[PDB]
Parts: sequence; C-alpha cells; structure tokens
Amino acid sequence: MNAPPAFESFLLFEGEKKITINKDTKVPNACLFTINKEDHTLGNIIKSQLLKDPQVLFAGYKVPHPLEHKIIIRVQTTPDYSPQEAFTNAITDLISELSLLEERFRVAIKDKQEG
Amino acid sequence: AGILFEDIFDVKDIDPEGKKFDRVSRLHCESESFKMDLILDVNIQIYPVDLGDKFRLVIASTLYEDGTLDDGEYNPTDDRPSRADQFEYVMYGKVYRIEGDETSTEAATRLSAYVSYGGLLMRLQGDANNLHGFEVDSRVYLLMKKLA
Amino acid sequence: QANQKRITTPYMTKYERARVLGTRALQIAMCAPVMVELEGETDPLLIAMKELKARKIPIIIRRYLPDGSYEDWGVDELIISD
Amino acid sequence: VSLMRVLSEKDVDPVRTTSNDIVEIFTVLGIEAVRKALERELYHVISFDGSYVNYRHLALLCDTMTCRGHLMAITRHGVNRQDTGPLMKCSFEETVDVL
Amino acid sequence: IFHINPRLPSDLHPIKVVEGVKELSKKLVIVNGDDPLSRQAQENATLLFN
Amino acid sequence: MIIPVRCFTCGKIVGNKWEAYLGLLQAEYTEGDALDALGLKRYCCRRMLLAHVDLIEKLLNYAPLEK
Amino acid sequence: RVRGNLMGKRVDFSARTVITPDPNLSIDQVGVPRSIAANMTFAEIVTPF
Amino acid sequence: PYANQPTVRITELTDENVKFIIENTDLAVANSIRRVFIAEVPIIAIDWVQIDANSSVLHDEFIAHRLGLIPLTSDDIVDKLQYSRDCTCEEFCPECSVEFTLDVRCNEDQTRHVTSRDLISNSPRVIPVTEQDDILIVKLRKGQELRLRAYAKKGFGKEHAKWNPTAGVAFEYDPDNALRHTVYPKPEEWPKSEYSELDEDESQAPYDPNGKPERFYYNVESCGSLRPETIVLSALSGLKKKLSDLQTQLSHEIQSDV
Amino acid sequence: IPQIGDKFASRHGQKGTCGIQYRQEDMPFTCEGITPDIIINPHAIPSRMTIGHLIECLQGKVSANKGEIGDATPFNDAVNVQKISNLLSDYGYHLRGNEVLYNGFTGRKITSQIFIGPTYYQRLKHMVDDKIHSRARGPIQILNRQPMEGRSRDGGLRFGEMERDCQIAHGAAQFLRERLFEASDP
Amino acid sequence: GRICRPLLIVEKQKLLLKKRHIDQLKEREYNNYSWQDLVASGVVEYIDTLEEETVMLAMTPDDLQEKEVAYCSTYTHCEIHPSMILGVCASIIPFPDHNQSPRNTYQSAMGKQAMGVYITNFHVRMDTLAHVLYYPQKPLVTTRSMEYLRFRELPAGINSIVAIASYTGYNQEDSVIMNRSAVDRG
Amino acid sequence: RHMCDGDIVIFNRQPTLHKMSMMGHRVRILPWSTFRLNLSVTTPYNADFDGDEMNLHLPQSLETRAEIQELAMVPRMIVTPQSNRPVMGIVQDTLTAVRKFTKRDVFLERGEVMNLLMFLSTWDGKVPQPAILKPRPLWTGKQIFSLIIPGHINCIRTHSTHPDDEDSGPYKHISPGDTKVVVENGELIMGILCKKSLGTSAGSLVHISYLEMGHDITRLFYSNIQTVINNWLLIEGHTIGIGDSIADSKTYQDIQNTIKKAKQDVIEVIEKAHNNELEPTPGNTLRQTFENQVNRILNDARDKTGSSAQKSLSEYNNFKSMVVSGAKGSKINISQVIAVVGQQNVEGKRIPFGFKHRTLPHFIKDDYGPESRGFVENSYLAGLTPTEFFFHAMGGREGLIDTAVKTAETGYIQRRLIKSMESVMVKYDATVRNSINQVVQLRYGEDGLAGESVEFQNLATLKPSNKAFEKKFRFDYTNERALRRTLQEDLVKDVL
RNA sequence: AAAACCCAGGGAACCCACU
Ligand SMILES: [Mg+2]
Ligand SMILES: [Zn+2]
Ligand SMILES: [Zn+2]
Repeated sequence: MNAPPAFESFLLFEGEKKITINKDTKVPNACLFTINKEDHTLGNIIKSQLLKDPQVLFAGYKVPHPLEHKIIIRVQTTPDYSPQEAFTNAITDLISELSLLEERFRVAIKDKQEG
Repeated sequence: AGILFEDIFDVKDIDPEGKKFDRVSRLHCESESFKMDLILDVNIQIYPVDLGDKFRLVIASTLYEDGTLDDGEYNPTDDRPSRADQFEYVMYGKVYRIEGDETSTEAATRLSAYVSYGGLLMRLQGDANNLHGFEVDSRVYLLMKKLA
Repeated sequence: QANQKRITTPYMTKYERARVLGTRALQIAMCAPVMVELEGETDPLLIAMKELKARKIPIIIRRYLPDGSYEDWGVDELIISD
Repeated sequence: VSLMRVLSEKDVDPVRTTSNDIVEIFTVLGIEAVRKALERELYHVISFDGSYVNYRHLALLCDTMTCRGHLMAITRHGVNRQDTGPLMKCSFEETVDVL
Repeated sequence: IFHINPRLPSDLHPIKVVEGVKELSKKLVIVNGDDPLSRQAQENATLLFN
Repeated sequence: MIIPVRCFTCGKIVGNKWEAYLGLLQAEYTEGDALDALGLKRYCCRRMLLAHVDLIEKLLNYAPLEK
Repeated sequence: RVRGNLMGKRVDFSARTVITPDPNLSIDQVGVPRSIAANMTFAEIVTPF
Repeated sequence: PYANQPTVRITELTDENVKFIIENTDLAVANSIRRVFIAEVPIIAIDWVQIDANSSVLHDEFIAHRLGLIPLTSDDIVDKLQYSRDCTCEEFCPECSVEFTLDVRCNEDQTRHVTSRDLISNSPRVIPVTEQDDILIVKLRKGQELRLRAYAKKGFGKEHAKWNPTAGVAFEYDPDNALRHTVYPKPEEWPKSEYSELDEDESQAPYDPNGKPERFYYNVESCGSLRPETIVLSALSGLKKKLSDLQTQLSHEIQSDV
Repeated sequence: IPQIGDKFASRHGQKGTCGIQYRQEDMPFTCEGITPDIIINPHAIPSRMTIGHLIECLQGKVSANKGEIGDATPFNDAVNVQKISNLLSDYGYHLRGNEVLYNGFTGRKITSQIFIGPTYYQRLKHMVDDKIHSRARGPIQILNRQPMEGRSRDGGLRFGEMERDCQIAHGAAQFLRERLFEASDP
Repeated sequence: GRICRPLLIVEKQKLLLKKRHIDQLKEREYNNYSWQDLVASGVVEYIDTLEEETVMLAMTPDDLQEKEVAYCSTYTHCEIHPSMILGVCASIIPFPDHNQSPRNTYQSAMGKQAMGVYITNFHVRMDTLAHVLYYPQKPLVTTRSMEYLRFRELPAGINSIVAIASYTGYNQEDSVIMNRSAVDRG
Repeated sequence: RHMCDGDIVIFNRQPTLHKMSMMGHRVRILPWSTFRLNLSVTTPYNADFDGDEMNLHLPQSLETRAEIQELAMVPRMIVTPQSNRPVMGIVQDTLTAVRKFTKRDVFLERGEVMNLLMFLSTWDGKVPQPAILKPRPLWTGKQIFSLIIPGHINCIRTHSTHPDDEDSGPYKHISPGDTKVVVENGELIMGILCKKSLGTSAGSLVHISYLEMGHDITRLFYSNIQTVINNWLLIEGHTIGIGDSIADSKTYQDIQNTIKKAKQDVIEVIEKAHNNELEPTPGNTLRQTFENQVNRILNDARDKTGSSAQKSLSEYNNFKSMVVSGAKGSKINISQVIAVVGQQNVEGKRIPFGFKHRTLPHFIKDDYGPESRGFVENSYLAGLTPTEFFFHAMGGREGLIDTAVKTAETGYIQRRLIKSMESVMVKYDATVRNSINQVVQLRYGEDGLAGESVEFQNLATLKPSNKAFEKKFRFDYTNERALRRTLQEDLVKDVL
C-alpha cells in the first residue's frame, strides 16, 4: 500500500541533484556534501580516505534516516586547503586504489588458473 | 614557562582495593622528596605501569613552551614546538576541586587538588607551597614519563 | 476599573499567549495588515510570533474578574512570559 | 472505630490519637479536621508504594469534598446534590432523572 | 558563571545581602494590595519560601 | 509447502536438494550425514531441509478443480 | 446521547494505525504514512504569500 | 595523503566459492567490497512473468516468485545487456531482456515435476544453472498444466534479493583480535578462527595499540549465477564506476559553484 | 509481503511488530556469511523471563549443526542447559551460543558477542494494512449527523470522554470546540 | 459430564505396565493391540476429579518407586507423563517450564493467531479471512507432543536465525528488525 | 491541501489517563504505513509497540493549530504537574548503552569520535581536545557526552551502585568506582549515568536541563542523546544470552547448600509443631505462628540465595548491565532467573489445600513442606518440576486476574474524579473557584504556585542543634581573622 | 432527468479478537 518501489534506493528523479555542496558557516573551511540516492557503501569509504589526509581536520558522514536515501559528508580541512579539492582528491585516490586492486586480482586469477 | 607543578613520583600501590576497570586503573603514588600523595587514573592498555615504577610528572598550563595559552581545541597540524615531545604520556583534563586542611582562623597547610581528565580523576594531596599554582576550574595538562 | 485599580497579573500567561497567537495568525492569513517588518515568511503563525516578540499585536485582552468586573490589558502592556 | 469514647479513656493521648474512618471523624472532630484527615489518609494510600504526587492536587480534592460543610462523596449521591446545573448533573451517570 | 575562585576573600558587603533579601521578599508578590488583610495573605503565601 | 528455492539467510540454492535429500534419507543415511553429503556447511542452510515439511504431496491428492 | 454522542463523539480528520519505533527523528516529530497524509487535509487560506 | 597499495593472495578457487586475502587496505574499503558483492553486482533474473495458463495447486504469484528467485547463467551477457528502464526499445527487446517460455502439461498418472529444465530461453548463453538436480518449480497432478512467458532483465541486489549472486560472503579481519575490537569476557571458551595462528595454549593474541585493521579474509560463495571470480571483478568494476560517476557529478557541482 | 508494523511473535510470548527491514549487506554477520533474519530487543528478556526462548535458541543451534530435530519436552531432566552447551561446543561454536558479529555498516566487529541462533517465529494475523485507515469528512450517519463507525465503512475515530477531559486539562478550549463541533457535526 | 484422565495403575510398589505391553504396543497395525486393549488389560484406568482426592499419584516410576528415605511408599497411581497436563496450544511451547507463566498464557493466546496452513483442502473452502503461508516449517526445537497434534504436518511459522542484539534502535520496545533480502526470498 | 512536513497533529493513546497521554507533534513524511514516533515519547504514552495502534487528530483551523503549538508540544510538558518531575526520560536501549558509554574505561579512536560528533545537532563544529594526547589521540566517552549537555548546567547525582559508605571516608570526591555523577558548567566531569541521572526521577539531569535552560533546548538534548548513543552502540554492541544467565559451579553449590539448609530448617520446624514443642507467638494462633516461621525461613533463603547469586556477575553479564542502568529488570529478576524462583503465593499466602488437605494429589495429606505448599527451589534456567510448574501457574493466574479486573474498577474512578472537578479553575484574581464562583482555595495549592516549576529542597534552618544553628548562621563579627579571610579589608573594617 | 452516484442512508442482538 504505502510500500515504496524498489528503485528509489539508487535512481534519481528530475530536479534531483546527485551531489549538493553547502558551505558550513559554524567553522571556517567546512562544507556539507549531500549525496542523494546513496548509502554507506560510498560514504564510509570516503570518510575513511579523508581520514588519511593529514590536512583534513574533520570528515564524517551520516544518514539522516535509513528510509531516506541520502547521506551528508561534512569535510573540514586546514586553512589554505579547500574541502572540495580534498573530496576530489579522495575520489581519485579511491579510483586509483580500486583500479590497482583490479589488475592485481586479474594477475592473481591468472596465476591460480594455470598454477 | 607555564608549568604549574613538577615532581618525581614513585608507584606504591596499583588499585589496591580491587580492579574496577579493565582499561584504566588508579595508581597510589608518593613523591620522591616533596612527601605528597598522588592518585592517578592511567590507561593501562596504551601505557602499562607496573608497581614500583618511578616517573616524572609535570603539570603544565599549556604544552607550548612559549606559554601562548591555547584555547583547548584539537589542532593536530600545529607544528610549533610543544613540551609533549619530551614526555611519553599526555593526559588533558580539568581541575574541579581544591580542598585543603584549612581553618576559619588560620590558613591552609595541606592542600588537595582534584582534577578530572575527561573521566580519569587525579587527586594531588600536597603542601600549600607546591600547589599554589592550581586554580579552581582551570585548564591544565599532565605530562608524565617513566624512568629507571 | 481605571489603571489605578488594575489588579490582575501583569504577565501574559500561557493561555492568553496561545489564543493571541492563534487569533493573530488567523487575521494575518486573511490579508490583515502586518504590524512588524517581516524579513520574508509564508507561514502566518511565524509572523504572529514575530509580532509577539515585537510586542506590536493590535489586540486588547479583556480579563474577566470572577465577580463580574473585567480589566482591559494591552498586549504591549502585558509582560510576555517568554 | 470509636472516637469520642476512646479519647475519653484515661492515659490516652487526646491530641495525637487519629483514626481511619472518615465519617466517624466528621461526627467527632468536625469538617476541617476531616479535610486534614482525608489528606493524610489519601496521601498514605498514594505514597504507600513509593509513588509521589504533588500536594497541590491532594489539597484541591480534599477541599472540594469539604467546600460544602458536609462530606461530598464523589458519586451521584454527593455530586448531584449541589447546585451546579442540570447539565452538569445530567452529564454524570444519572442523566434522565436529573433533567 | 562569575568564576568565583572561593579561595580568595569575597567582596560583597553583608549589609547588601540583608538589604537585597528584604527587597527581594517585597518583590515576590502572590497577593496584591496594601490593606493588612492582603498583607497577611501575602505573608502567609510566601511564609515558607521566605 | 514446497521447498524454498534459496536459503532465506544466504540465498544458497537449496530447492534442488530436496529430492536428493529424500533419496539419501531412504538410503539409510542419518539426516545429519545427508545434509553435509548434499554440501550444506552453514546450519542456516541445513535448517531449510532439516525442518521443511513437504505439504505439496498432501495438496496433490485432491483432484484438480479445473480440467 | 449525552455520553455516547454529546460528550464523546466520532470526529472527522483522524487516523489510526500501528506505531513503530524510530530513533532518527526528534521527540516532537511523528512519521505518518503517505497514504494517511494523502487522505488528510488542512484548510489553508489563500494569501499573496 | 594518498591511497595505499593493496595486494591479493588467493588461497583457493573453486567453481562454487573463492577464498582470498586482501592486505594493506582500510577496513571501510574491505567492508564496501563485501557490500558490493552482496548488492551492487548485476546479474540476470526473471522479473516479468506472464501466466498464460495455470492449473497447479500453487497460485500464480507463488509461481512467479519461485521463478524470479531461480539463478541464471549470466557470466558474460550481463555486461552486454542494458538496463530495462534505460533501454530505448519498445519496452522490451533482446538487448535489455531475455525471453523464457514454459509449457508443461501433466498427462500421466505420475507426479510430474516442473523443474528448471523446463525453462526454455531464446538466448543459448542465458540458461538456468542446473551433476546436481534441477530446481523444482512446481509439481503437477494429472490434468494440471501451466503455460507462461517470462522475461529476465538486468538488476542488482539493492533492487531485489533475486539479483544477489553471492550465496555467502564470509568476512573476518584479525582472527586473533590483536586489535581487541571485540572483548571476550572469557577468551578460553572461544574457539579459534580458521585463520588463527596461535598455539592451543594461547587464547588470543596480545594487544597492540599501534595496529590497524589489515589482511582481510574473504570467502565469496557464488550461487551459480556467476563464477566466484567474475563476481569480484564485476564488483570492483561497478564500485569504480560509481566512484567515477560521483566524481563527474562533483565536478559539475564545483563548476556550477564557481 | 511482510512489511514494517506486521506483528511477529515467538513461541514464548515474545511478540513484536517489525520495526524496520534492512537489506542483507546492512544486516550484521558472523565470521561466516550467516546474517540474522530477525533481530530482537535484548531488553524483552530480563523482565519477561523468557529463558525458554534462549534455551530454544541454543537447542536450535545444536539441532541444526548436529542434524536432528531437537526435543523440548518440559519435564525431561535428561536435557539441561549444560548438556546442550557441551553438545554445541563439539561443533566449533561457543559454549553458550554467543558469536562474534561484524557490523554491517562500518565492518568493525562488534565489541560485544551477540547471542545468535535459530528459533521458531510465527507470524500473527494482526498486520498493519488491515488496521491503517484515515478519514476526512467521509460518510455521515443518518440517525445523527456524526461520522460512521469502523474503517470498513470509512468511519472516523471517536473523541471519547477521557479525550475531552484531557483536552480540558490541556486548556485547549478552541481545539476541543473544533473537534467536538466543527470537525464532527457542525 | 464428569471429567477424567487415564492414569497408570500401581501395585504394591510396582507399575502394571510391563515390558510385554510395550512390545505388543510397538507392533501396532500388526497385533491389533490398541489403547483399549491396554485399558482392558487392567494397566491404565480413567480417574476423574472425585477419585483424585483419594489417590496417591506419583510423578514418574524412576523416582517414586525406588527405595529411599520413604515419602509415602503407598502409591496407587502413576502419572503417564507430566507434559500431558498442558493443553493443545501450550504443548507447542518449547521448554515451557523455563518461561514465566504469564508468558506461557500469552503464547497460548497468540498460538491461535499465528497464520499458516490451517487446513489441507483450503483451495476448495470458500472461507472468509483465510490466512495461509508460503513456506511453513516444522520447528527445529519441538516437543514430543507435536507428533500427536500433527503440528509437523500443518505447521504455522518459520524457523529463523535470530540475533538478540541492541542495534541501530528499531528493536527498541518489543519490536523486531527483519532482513529485506530474506523477505524478498519469501 | 494534503498535510506536508511541519504540520501539527494531536497524537493520543486510549486510554488517555493523564494530560501527557495526548501530545502535539510535528508531521514528518516517511514511506511505510505506520506511525514512526520517537522513543522517549513512549513513557508518557505507555505504548510498547507490541501491536499498539495510535490515534492521530489534525487541528483543521489555523487558530487551533497555534493553540496546540503553544500548549501541546511535547517540549512544553516534559515535566509533569502531578509529581513535578520529568516524564519523558530515556528508554531502555539508550539508557543501557549510555551507562556503558559513560564508563571511565571507555575510549574512542579519532574515527569513532569523528563519526559520533556528526549526530550532534547542537555541535558548534569544534572538536574537543582528547583526554589522551600521547601516545595516541584518544577521547573519553565523558568528553563526548559533555558536548551533548547543553549550555552550562550544574547537577550532582549518585549512580545506582554507589556504595553508601563511600561518602563517609576518603575518596568522597574522587570515586574509585566512578559512581558519583557530577555535571559542572555544562560539562560531564565524572560519574556513570544510570536511570537516577537521566530517567524520570525528580532532580535528574533532564529535569534540571528543562528548568535551567528552556524547553526547545531540552528537546535537542533528548534527540542528541538518542542519536549519538545508538550510533556508538553500533560499535559497542549490546546483547543478552544464556552465558549471561549461568553462574559458576561454586555459586551453584552455594545455592544448593542454602536451599538444603533451609529445607531441612523448615522440616525441623514442622516436627517441632507436630510434637507441640512449638510455642505460639503472642498475637496469633499456633497455625499462624507456624506459617510465619515457615514464611520467614523461605524468605530468608530466597534473599540469601538471591544475594549470593547476584555476587557472581563478573561485571560483564548483561543482566547486571540492564539492572544497574535501571533500564529494564531488577535484582529480583536476576535472582529468580539464576538462583531460585522462590515461594509462589496466592491471595498473599501459600498454595491452599485444593484437595482434601493436600495441594495436589501427589503429596501426602497434611504436608506443610516447602515443595508441597508451593515453594519453588529451582530457577528458570534449571526448569521447574511439574508440581512446581503448576504452582508457578498459580501465581501467574493471580497476576493476570488482578490485571484484568483492575482496569474496570480503576477506570470508573477517574471518571468520577474528573466529572466532580471538571469546572474547578483559577480565576484572574489568583483564586480557585468552581463553576458557580464558589471559592475552593484562596490561592491555588494554598500558595498560588504551579506544580511544574517546583523542586524538592532541603530546609537548612530545620534540624540543627541550637549551638549548631548559631554556629552556622549567626555570622560572628567579633572575630578578626575570620573576617580577614572571608571579606576584603575595606569591608572588614566597615563591619568592625 | 444538473443520471454533479460532489461516490454508503439500514438498523438491532450476539460472538471473536487487540490495548
Ligand atoms: Mg501494547
Ligand atoms: Zn544459508
Ligand atoms: Zn530494450
């Protein structure tokens, strides 16, 4: 009856921005990254990578409600370093790491299949 | 430079009346020369302390040797030279009670300072000449370091 | 009774404030002129609360004494509870 | 239960000797003593299990039962005997007989 | 709020305490009026609190 | 009624194991031996056959209404 | 009539369903279903705002 | 900051499951890989069922549910198929769907088992997985029959559990809890893990404060819809694609802000 | 399909509606791939004293690992908790059925050891779609111009006498008038 | 209208249920040795409430017929099995003695409300409010009494892997968190 | 128009007993077909989600919408008028988790703190300095809760397991067990938060937060506690199991020894009564005296066994974790689960002789022993014998009968009370008059003070000695040095 | 025949559930 369909966990609608950047005003060099139609399966990794930057002072993520598919990543970096460039560096680092893991897994499969 | 107290203590008893918490235990320690008692809660897991150990304890208002009097925010990127590098165990907490053996007529001789480090308490019972730098509801550090 | 014999409590108690807010938001929603400079709002209840903090509600409240008499307190004359 | 006869006995404190019955006190100690006695008794049953209720509510119930001179029992026999209004008395359990 | 540090001697005149309390008791009004009947009611209303 | 297709917890394909499970049971095997002979290590997958009731055969005794 | 109709009576604009706990919303917030919200109406006055 | 270099060491590779170790990576990365195994790996599953006729004792929606949960061999077609909602076709086509047809009538006194073998596809590659016996869909008494045409479409685990290729994904790090993330009240009672390396005298490894989660152990057991290694490959590819799309959206948002 | 609000109950008086439904990846999991189907409140045990529920869970683990349908006759004296624990220990599990559960979101293993195992849950008739109903100026009774009774006839809720008393206590006279006159039978 | 129950008959300090009775009763449908044959054998008899006031009735033979510090040593009847004091709905409770009696009463009340295959020929019956389940299962943890209630042939409920864990906060007040994938699997 | 987010509704549960049984809430739209409400609202409603269904009313007019928003919002009735204490409190799962969270030995790595701070709505964005800087940056759980506590409030409470002799000797300000709750300047100094700190008890932390701060601030305080503690509970985790119900073999031997000693004690009392060697207590018959002795021995056995059982919890048993936090259960609950159920009672006494001088046909006639009369020596873990199981059913049936009959008789009561006083109000002259303007009280509650903004206080003038009263209050101005220490010298000479 | 079905005009008794 009120059961929502299956596809809103990942599908966006017209007028729905996938990512929304809101600059925080409480502390300098802080922004809120609102990711729509997503869950922990990206936010946890983004938080973990942003913890590896030694110039990031705050980086966390939360879901406002498990029934609403959206997450907010709050990123606070040191002054002279934008949080947005921290985010885009973390994304590139994850892409590089996953790609590297990919060819290494290919090599492992090849090593296993012919001994 | 910003140091409120400094003395060498010696561990005499570790949580003698029982072991209440697995990760933190209290140490009943006596001063080497100043003849004062100190009871300190310490994280055993990250800094194990055995009975009979001897350590230096330097209560300081700030880590920065210039006495810049930082507000107390977490700044891991500050590269200014702090005094924490000379030590190996920094506990940061607030002093909340300074009671002492005082009379309505004369001054107090034996003072007792109570400081809580988040949840870790420390009572320093000493003489008024050594605890004079402590102020109620003031901002301090711990800075201990064991030595042979 | 004149202002010399004005014996009720000077504080606007919670029932009076609750009814004043409702009856003022109802007026504002029905295209009544706004007493205070709004910074842009659509909900008339928020406008009424803003007027309450500004103490500019054009309402005089009639407090009925139990004997039959009544006092007339101005909203700006009443001390707001909050 | 018998006051006004036990209190007459020798070696018996006539000041602190209380009672459990409410009607008996009203015959002996009047109406205002009942308002105190009912307060203490009602407080006793409420606070017996360790629960707490503010004294404002205790005072009002004890006073509304004694604001008529006699014991106003909370039934149709006591509520519907005071001049409150036909609608008030018919709003209670007995409706047609009042109207 | 005011960072007393009660080890140091205080700096308020005790006569201010007595006068402040008496003035405060006048400001706490349950029953208005000035006739002695209202004065007794006001005294009895805040007898325990005063 | 009928055997579930997948483990509720796992999703392990169990619907094809029921006939072999019965064949092993009538083959004088203990049901515990039958379960790990069929290759069910997780007990959540084992309960799908250990606690299943095959009511479909009771449902098949009645003649079909529509023919 | 007095009790069953005058004192306590059936009222429009009311909903009744089972409650489920939820810790992700404030104490003054209640999570109502869409269908109840799509059947329960509030009379809003037309203003230029 | 930068990303560390992870490494893979495969302990075993079987047609059912794959067991391997990922070292020198964060805990969140490993957990995300597990979650993508469970959900984000796309496969082919039956989603559109048209019951032309039915006379079985099981009702129609029951048959459709049982058909949807049947695994399908999609080792290479799922990478070619477009999503049904994303295809520009006339609401169905072989480029975003796979046709299945079932037509079975029981014309004998024996109970005829409508198994997964009765599902006839038009694409020879996309077939039911079932050495092992076939998947029993429904039994039929004499005179009963069921005819249906089923379309299978690409989907992943978030959409529904019938698009879940993994039977079971075992995940554990630090089998001797040197990090002491969990605290055994009495560690003597606890049996050791498969990857534990302590002598039977010792219960748990000594605590180290400077340690971090690493050397993650995987055991990905496939349900048969995909090979256990292509599950991992497609999972990594999909996670990388999601990150790439997120970066593209981030770049659009940044250039809009500037 | 079971949705949230559907009333589920064990065989021990441990009833309860479905609070929420997470997917498999969000549900916690053991060292193996086993994720729980139902996650119940630990607080329902200590006051209700459904120790039989815990014993049923342990016996279910033992039965599923052993491969036999366990016996749970009340007065047996041949099957106690100690024997069940000893039997479970033989299958590579903890003595008392606790197991190291890993978090489904962060992946960090839970500090506590979650008691897990198979029980027998039963679904009750009291589902939420049969009980949910709302109304706005629906059908009106003919004897008096008041709303109907029961959701089958699109009836409205009754603002009974205690509700009127509570709204008097709140002092919300205007709301009480609205409910009893404007929203019921003007 | 009198209410009676069958009970074992105890001689001097011995049961009249000898081993030969069990041997003849195991081979039913062959010897045609039924319960009525045992009743006519003078081994068991029906005792009503009136006669219970004048009978010394033992729990079990293994305890109250062996010489000890004598309690009575004058038993007349012996209970066949203590578990038979329960009703039809209370007999499906695993380990009912380990629970609290209000919980057992609540389970017996809810046991009548659990949905499942209520009858085998439900497809013919035009019953109103018919609730049946897709995949009912026999309980892994069962009692010996279920073999006679035929609960293992028409069960109501599914064995489920439950975990008793405080969690995100939806299993808070007698509520349960379910698995979306499991539900999607029926 | 269809209701949207932010709309005001009235949300009540039958039976509506008190005025917190009917609250005003703000509408939030969520997909599924149930009323999702918050947790702390359960206690005023007494709705335990066990199939409970709720009623929701919508104020149609705009004027009545403001009437509810200014009167019936849940922040405005956190404190009850009936007992001047909060009614919202903290639900069990948050309470147990926060009790474990606020322990002294709780430490959090940067990431977990960095995650938890995101759920604080009232966070200014400044990460507090860790309690442990070296070797590793490590925050104490009390620091995180200090961020939760709003403004600057000061309270002193005692933990549930605070020893009564601790405040007597030393360590009264440095508690070895961390069992002294001290909140200072809006910061949690030290102590473990049980139900006596965050519950509905008067003078608790939430009650003081309501009074010192406003009411919206306390609303954020409740929401912040629930969100962050549940999120930390994911990392921590809380469960319950059979390992939480099994004591070591030494305790079981102690339990059996106590029962055997008590059982033999009753038997030797019984043989004293049979030989007329028992003497009757002055005030009752020899039967009632005999029943008193049997009840005393069994009650002592239940207490001693319960006390001995509750001394072997190993501080990790979840039963103790729930009872100590006071969230759910009691010391009796642990004792009956582990050690002994105890004596079963019907109508306040032992099991009556339903048959001819025997409770069951299984006991010999005139058997006044523990087992024969309803005492259960087994625990819920060991299981009850069939004679004990039936006797346990005896007690439970009495409980349900009480529950089923109490509703009708009690329910008639409040209707009489309300209808008797449905028109008693406070007029604008601060007097209390009924519908017919008859004054009931000259001032409400004889003082004119509402029942919400009052607190329990201690009168220092009462109960000193005469010399103690003079020593503590006279302000002796004759002493020089005392004046020098207390006042500044200009003020000292002014007084002198 | 605005066939604006702008969408019931039945009541009573009993039983069964849930709080
Ligand atoms: Mg309920
Ligand atoms: Zn499985
Ligand atoms: Zn297409």
